[PDB]
Amino acid sequence: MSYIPGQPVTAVVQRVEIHKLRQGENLILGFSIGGGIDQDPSQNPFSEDKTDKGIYVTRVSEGGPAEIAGLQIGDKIMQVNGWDMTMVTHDQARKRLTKRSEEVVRLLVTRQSLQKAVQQSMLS
Repeated sequence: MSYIPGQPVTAVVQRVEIHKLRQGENLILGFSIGGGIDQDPSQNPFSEDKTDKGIYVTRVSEGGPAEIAGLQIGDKIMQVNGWDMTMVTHDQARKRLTKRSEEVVRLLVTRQSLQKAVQQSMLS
C-alpha cells in the first residue's frame, strides 16, 4: 500500500465532490474512513505520511459515489465540505460528510499513487 518510486511526500492533491447518495432519510458515503486528531496520534508524532493527524479514507465502494468522484481507499483527506482536515477529529470530518443535508459532498484529498485507468502513451 505504500511505495514511492520518485514521489515521497510529494503526492497529488485532488478534489472529490459527489452528490450525497440518499437512502430513505440518510445519505450514503461510498467510502470508509478514519481521519482525526481524534484518532490515535501515537503512530506519527510528527507525521506518518500525508496522513498525520489529518483525515484519510480507508475504503471506497466499487460503484459508489466516492469512486465516481475519484476517491481511492487510502487517501489523506485535506478537507470535508469546506472544513479543513489537517488536524481535525475523525468525527468532525465524518459528521460533516454524514450530514444528510449536504446535497453535495465535498472532499479534499491527497492522492499519492493509487493509479487506476491510467492511459498509456508511447513517447518515442
